[PDB]
Amino acid sequence: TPFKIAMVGRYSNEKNQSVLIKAVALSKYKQDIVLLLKGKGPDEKKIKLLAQKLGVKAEFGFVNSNELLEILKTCTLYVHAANVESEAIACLEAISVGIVPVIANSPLSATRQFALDERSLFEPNNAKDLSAKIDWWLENKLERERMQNEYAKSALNYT
Repeated sequence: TPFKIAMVGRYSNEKNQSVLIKAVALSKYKQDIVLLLKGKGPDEKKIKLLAQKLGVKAEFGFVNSNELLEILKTCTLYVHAANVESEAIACLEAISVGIVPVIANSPLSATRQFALDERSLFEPNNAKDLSAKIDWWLENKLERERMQNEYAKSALNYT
């Protein structure tokens, strides 16, 4: 599978892994995407089953601060789907190493500040919008690579 897309964080209603699972189910490139949904929490079984039901490729399990770096090495995109108002440690670490994010434009969520432009934002819970945003990045390797470097620079500034 060529495109790995990560979301790291608690499996919870607040983090909304489900919108990302549905976005991949809706993607023009569904077959070419694997979601790396890393964490622990009350929704673990629900989202495992959702990915199976929808035919979405996903890899679960938990990662500590060290192991996340290894995973990010391999990622094509990072998605922070959270509505509330959530820790975004992994999102900041993703952009720091030069991975383009797509982040929920939650007006309560401070994480949306990391987006450099609208191509890296999606409307909260809007699975079709997230799907379109992901597909655009997958279609645009050259611009994705350019933006990776812009993200690494912006992340440094934030830290």
